[PDB]
Amino acid sequence: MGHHHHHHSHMAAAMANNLQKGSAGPMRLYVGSLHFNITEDMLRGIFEPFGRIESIQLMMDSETGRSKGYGFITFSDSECAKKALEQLNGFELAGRPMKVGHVTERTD
Repeated sequence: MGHHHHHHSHMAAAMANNLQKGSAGPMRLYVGSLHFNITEDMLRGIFEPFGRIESIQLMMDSETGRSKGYGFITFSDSECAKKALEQLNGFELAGRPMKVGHVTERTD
């Protein structure tokens, strides 16, 4: 009935509470550069120098058993994940730029 759902407000609406009741802990990154040959271990080996990865979820064509090109990597430390994003976004690994975004920007 009630319970307002609205995130079309670009920022500010999320961080509104002066004490911040939740969030700020773990963080999940969106990495897109996996041209059918970049594995979980390769990504992790590049990202762990920053901190540590809890789980790596890659998007792959279960239809034929191949990598679609993008995956979500979950870090325990937000700041570390943000740092990995901030340095690796644009990095050429396999002769191709590394697209790393913080998942949500314009959801609603």
